[PDB]
Amino acid sequence: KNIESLFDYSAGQFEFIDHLLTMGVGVHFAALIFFLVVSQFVAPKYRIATALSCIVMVSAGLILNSQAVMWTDAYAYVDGSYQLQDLTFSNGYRYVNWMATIPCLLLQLLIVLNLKGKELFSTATWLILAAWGMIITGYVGQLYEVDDIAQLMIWGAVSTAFFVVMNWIVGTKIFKNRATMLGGTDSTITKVFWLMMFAWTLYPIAYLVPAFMNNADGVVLRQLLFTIADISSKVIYGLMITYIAIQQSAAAGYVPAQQALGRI
Ligand SMILES: *C\C=C(C)/C=C/C=C(C)/C=C/C1=C(C)CCCC1(C)C
Ligand SMILES: CCCCCCCC/C=C\CCCCCCCC(=O)O
Ligand SMILES: CCCCCCCC/C=C\CCCCCCCC(=O)O
Ligand SMILES: [Cl-]
Ligand SMILES: [Cl-]
Repeated sequence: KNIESLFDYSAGQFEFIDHLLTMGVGVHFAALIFFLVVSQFVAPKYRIATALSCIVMVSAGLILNSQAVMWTDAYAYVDGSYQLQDLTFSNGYRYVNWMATIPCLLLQLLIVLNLKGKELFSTATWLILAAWGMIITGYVGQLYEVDDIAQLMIWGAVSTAFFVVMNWIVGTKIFKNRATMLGGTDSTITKVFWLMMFAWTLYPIAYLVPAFMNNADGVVLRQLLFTIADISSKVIYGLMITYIAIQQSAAAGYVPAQQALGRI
């Protein structure tokens, strides 16, 4: 049902996808340890933001590790190339977590934006329904990434509609709550928004490879496209969200944040 199952892979393509995925686990899980140790320097009101990154980290990494083992389970070197065996590989598992890490990333965004109470809950609900819409329509579309390209685009189209609306909610909330943010992070939060827009656009592009490059190299380009999109939407966005939390913590009087920031 997926383009990965259509081709045999050179040893170079197979080894490179395996190393991509394994490199991914390493980063997600090495970042994991960073978000853990620095959480003590984050004020109570922001510490959930760092913790959500830990959840994102382990959510992504467990998936990535699962994909790497499934990659090696599904193919074997036969007659000079890596060929599909009795198990299959697919990316659909990667949408399911997206269902999960995105609430979390939106939520740590909203926390450092100093949203609170009912506006936090009402904003989070709308975002999660809209991010969820993007993901699930997108997921139905790549189900047809072999059998029905026309239904690829239409679902991709529907998902893309959801995408635009979420980034409208996210954008509106950043620029209206820019003013509440402490220690100069009002300048920082706008870079975050643009960082997010870059790596979140990488995924549709990845989604569309079967339509414009339906061959084994396009299978590689996806997994490459996925790796950058993830490193940036999870790991780098995490780190940036964390610097904001610590900086606002220091500006709010949290002495462990003032000391950690001063230590460097
Ligand atoms: C792991 C974290 C994040 C933020 C991943 C996000 C994924 C997307 C923004 C992908 C969206 C899609 C679009 C807009 C249209 C086709 C279907 C996709 C799911 C690939
Ligand atoms: C900031 C995002 C970081 C992404 C790091 C991804 C690592 C990949 C680096 C470049 C790969 C270039 C090597 C070419 C692959 C050879 C493909 C083949 O064997 O046919
Ligand atoms: C298993 C994969 C092989 C590579 C091993 C993992 C290497 C991890 C590489 C560097 C991690 C960089 C992520 C940032 C760590 C937090 C500290 C910081 O940069 O602020
Ligand atoms: Cl506090
Ligand atoms: Cl994830």
